[PDB]
Amino acid sequence: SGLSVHTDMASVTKAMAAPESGLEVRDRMWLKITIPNAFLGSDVVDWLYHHVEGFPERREARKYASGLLKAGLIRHTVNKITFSEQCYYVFGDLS
Amino acid sequence: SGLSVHTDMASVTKAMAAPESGLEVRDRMWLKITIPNAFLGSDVVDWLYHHVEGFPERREARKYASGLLKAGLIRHTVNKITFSEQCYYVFGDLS
Amino acid sequence: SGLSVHTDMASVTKAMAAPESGLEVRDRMWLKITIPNAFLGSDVVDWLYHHVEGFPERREARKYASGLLKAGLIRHTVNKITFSEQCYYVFGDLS
Amino acid sequence: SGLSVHTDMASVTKAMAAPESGLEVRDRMWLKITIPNAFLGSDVVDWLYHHVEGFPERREARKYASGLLKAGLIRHTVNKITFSEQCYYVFGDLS
Repeated sequence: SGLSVHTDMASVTKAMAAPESGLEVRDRMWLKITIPNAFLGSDVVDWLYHHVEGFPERREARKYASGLLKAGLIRHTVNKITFSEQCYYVFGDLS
Repeated sequence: SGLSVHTDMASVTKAMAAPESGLEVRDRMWLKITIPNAFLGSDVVDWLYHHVEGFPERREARKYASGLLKAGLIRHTVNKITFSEQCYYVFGDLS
Repeated sequence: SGLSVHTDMASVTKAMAAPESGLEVRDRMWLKITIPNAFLGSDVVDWLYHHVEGFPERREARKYASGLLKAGLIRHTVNKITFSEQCYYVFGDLS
Repeated sequence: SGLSVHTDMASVTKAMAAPESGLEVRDRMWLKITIPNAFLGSDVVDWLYHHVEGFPERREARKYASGLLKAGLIRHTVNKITFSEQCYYVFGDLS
């Protein structure tokens, strides 16, 4: 019992920050952003496979989604060249 | 049915964009960022409750954590005011 | 001087990471996200002041904007409470 | 003068949201994230060009930085394969 409510706050925080303190530490985090009308890449692939005739298997639906990205019909919410099923997308200008 | 691999891409996309198309759309996104030594507010509360003497129940370790936030000993990864156990934090300057 | 294209990469990097190396390091990052139809709080205030009759000075159009935020007519792109003219917003549901 | 402080708030907001309302609208936004010890790709290239002997011009310094990324000695804060001078980075595990 070396720390208590009477120890100065700064010292308790440097204790918590030390290697092997026991504090569960992360090198990743997730942030929520409010964006109207965003969608997952996997959901797009699902929609195509179920509603567009002529895909022999789900693989070809992924290739078609990647085509939509290339053409600017859908857009990455943060700019990467590669289509990925875990990233989020929005529609392009469809006017 | 109405759409195939022969339909033009722009029209397939405008069908996917229409109301009631069945595409899962949401007003939010989740973004993964690499940030070394970040931690959940709930993991700060748990650490305090188990390593610092004099909290009669867990509620009191949450109030202490808020106090660390106010003092700048820990910092929100996106400037907010209220301490929340579901958000991610980093250490402030301790030197 | 001490480092060249013949030095091992890991050692060059540890030198760059040392205190007083001269590398510009900061406690913040800026991230660019594609989000259709977003807008600055200052541009909402300006719009209101110029298009809506009965604001004796600009301060009163800022208070009206806060009122839109409270009602959910506009939304913060990252859930905060306070209206700020330097942040970005989107439209809520209006139907 | 068709809108005023006496018009219902919802209607003023749908006015502001209409095409050609005059409201300045964005398809991009910038978010600030607090991350200890982050740095710009361009700053890294500068540091190398000025402190590591054997670069005939700044171009070769960019190629070397891209090598550090590939080797995991520096890391992207959001995961892309390409090194870019406008993105932000953090150090890898240098233990």
